[PDB]
Amino acid sequence: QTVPSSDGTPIAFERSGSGPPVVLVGGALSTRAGGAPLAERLAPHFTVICYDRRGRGDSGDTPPYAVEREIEDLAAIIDAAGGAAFVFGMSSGAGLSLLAAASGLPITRLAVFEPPYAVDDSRPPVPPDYQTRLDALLAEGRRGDAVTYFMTEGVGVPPDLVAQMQQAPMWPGMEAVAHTLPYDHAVMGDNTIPTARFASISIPTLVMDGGASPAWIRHTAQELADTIPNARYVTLENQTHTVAPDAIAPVLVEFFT
Ligand SMILES: [Cl-]
Repeated sequence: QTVPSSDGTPIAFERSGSGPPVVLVGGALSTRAGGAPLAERLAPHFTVICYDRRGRGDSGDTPPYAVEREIEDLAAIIDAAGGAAFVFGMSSGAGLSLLAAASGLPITRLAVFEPPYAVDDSRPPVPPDYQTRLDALLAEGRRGDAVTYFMTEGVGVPPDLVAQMQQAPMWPGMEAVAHTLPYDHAVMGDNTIPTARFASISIPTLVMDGGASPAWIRHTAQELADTIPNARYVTLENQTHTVAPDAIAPVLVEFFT
């Protein structure tokens, strides 16, 4: 189904399961499909809502883009969930979720995985021309190259892993929503943490990283779990690069219940 955001944009979503509501918020290049495997593991415990962020999947889009519009989208989805919910945010979706929490949305418990803020030099510098170059690639219709650029220069993934992603079934779906990469850049700002705002988040919070996280992601996670007063920091037990639903779900079930 869809629900209208404040600006009229139809936001597509699906519900499954039973129990208290959980909203899954996806990151860069995600659509609602991305959360489906996790949602299915959570469904025995929670009513889970997965949704397409604006400009993706079955959702519409209403220019001009503003981060506030995506906070309003999430507000509409939390309303679809009943008016308040637990939230799990992934990657840049964790940034959006933290901003939404700081803005006063009715998020009752918050879990975030690998929010891609930067707190130290162990993260490679993002090129100063990142926004300009990303826009240029998109304007030429080089969607694949835009994704490659985001992964290598935006979030510091080594070229070998990115080339492997290009061979995976995931890649065409990412290309299809590459025009939203500037939206995630806007959500994340310059990757610095808005400490004053996040320190004001009072709800129970869980910050997670994975066994293959780069050092800079660990440091960010540690700092967020210190800045947010009621936060814990968990490193997941994934045994390869890919974090599977069963590495995340039990931790979420424990934290949310
Ligand atoms: Cl391309």
